[PDB]
Amino acid sequence: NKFVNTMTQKPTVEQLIPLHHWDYLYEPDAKSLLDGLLVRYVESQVYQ
Amino acid sequence: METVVGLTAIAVALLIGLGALGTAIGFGLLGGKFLEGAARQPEMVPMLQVKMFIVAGLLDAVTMIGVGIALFFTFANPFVGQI
Repeated sequence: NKFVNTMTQKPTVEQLIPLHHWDYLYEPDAKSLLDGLLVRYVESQVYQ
Repeated sequence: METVVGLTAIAVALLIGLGALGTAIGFGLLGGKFLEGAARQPEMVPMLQVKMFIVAGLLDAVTMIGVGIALFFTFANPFVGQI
């Protein structure tokens, strides 16, 4: 349920898994970083 | 003075040869780092190319002194006058 207002709870379904001038200085390999961040992203959305 | 002449050809070959060897390796190292930065940040290329020319002046400085001395020894040999 999503909080539309204090008098209205809305039932919802949200998709989880299927989702320019500079570059980052990656210390570990970029795959390890992207693989680790995507797990934190989905867990955070489920918690919210 | 038959020993001095011809032996100065070895001196000019070492002056130009060691200079060419160092300058060709030096620009391989400097140039490799320029392309490495350019391929990751194409926005910085106008600035980095100017930084490359500042280093190029210092990199070749002593090589150009060696080349000048080698040409001098080839056309106006100073050792022959010393008998």
